[PDB]
Amino acid sequence: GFTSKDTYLSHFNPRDYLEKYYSFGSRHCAENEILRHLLKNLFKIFCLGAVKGELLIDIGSGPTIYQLLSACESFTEIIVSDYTDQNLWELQKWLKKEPGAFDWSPVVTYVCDLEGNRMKGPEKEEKLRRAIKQVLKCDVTQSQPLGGVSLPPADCLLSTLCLDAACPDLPAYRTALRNLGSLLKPGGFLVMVDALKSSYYMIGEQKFSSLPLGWETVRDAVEEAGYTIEQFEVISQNYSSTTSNNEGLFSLVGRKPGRSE
Ligand SMILES: Nc1ncnc2c1ncn2[C@@H]1O[C@H](CSCC[C@H](N)C(=O)O)[C@@H](O)[C@H]1O
Ligand SMILES: C[n+]1cccc(C(N)=O)c1
Repeated sequence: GFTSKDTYLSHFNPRDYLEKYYSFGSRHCAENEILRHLLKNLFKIFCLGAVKGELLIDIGSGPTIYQLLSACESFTEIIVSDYTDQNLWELQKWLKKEPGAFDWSPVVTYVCDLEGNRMKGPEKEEKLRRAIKQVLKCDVTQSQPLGGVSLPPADCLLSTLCLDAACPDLPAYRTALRNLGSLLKPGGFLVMVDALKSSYYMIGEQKFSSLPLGWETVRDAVEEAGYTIEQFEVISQNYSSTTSNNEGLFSLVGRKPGRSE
């Protein structure tokens, strides 16, 4: 049935994932086009609006940092987290500037271009490394997703391409949303990106399930979780044939309501 979290542990190859989706090279052209659009939207979200603060927690980061490049302009501290241990190790290779770490330069350069070339690649990378304070295990399915570690409430919760993969059905998706809210202060921002109407994605021969949700369904689930949707955009691009069956992606910004009861 739907991919279990133990299948992630035993099947998810971080370096392979990065090469296939985030190399930003001459192949995987559909994946490149989506990446371009994601970077554009994340730039708008984090640089052009009021999504700023002290602490941002990224949920289901996997081995990627593309989703944090504009964010580090607006947040002093970033916590990254994922369920899959090997993803966390891959991330650490890059954070620690190790030989054989994934080459993020073409992505970094693109983001720097988007932001008006106020800094160069090396400076942007240093800024993000400094911003990333913790690399933690997380499980979105749990009432306490970070295992109940003592952390201040976040000003922003970010999650990219995670919830659809981690939730077998809409009731589970609703639960994951509730679980995430436990980490966010009232007035805080929820920034989410995910595939639309996708029931699977591939990493080579390895297949991983996805919950196919249309944009209206995502809207309704987020609103019913209490969030005022401040921004919502659809990315009309599709992943490569046989790589996924998605029809576009979305990005959104929600604000958690003030405390009442
Ligand atoms: N129950 C769960 N809790 C937290 N993360 C989970 C999870 N189940 C799967 N994941 C993670 O969801 C990720 C999907 S791949 C997404 C990676 C990255 N955020 C990007 O934008 O490309 C994987 O890293 C996987 O480890
Ligand atoms: C590229 N990618 C990564 C994670 C999830 C998906 C999807 N839910 O279809 C796609």
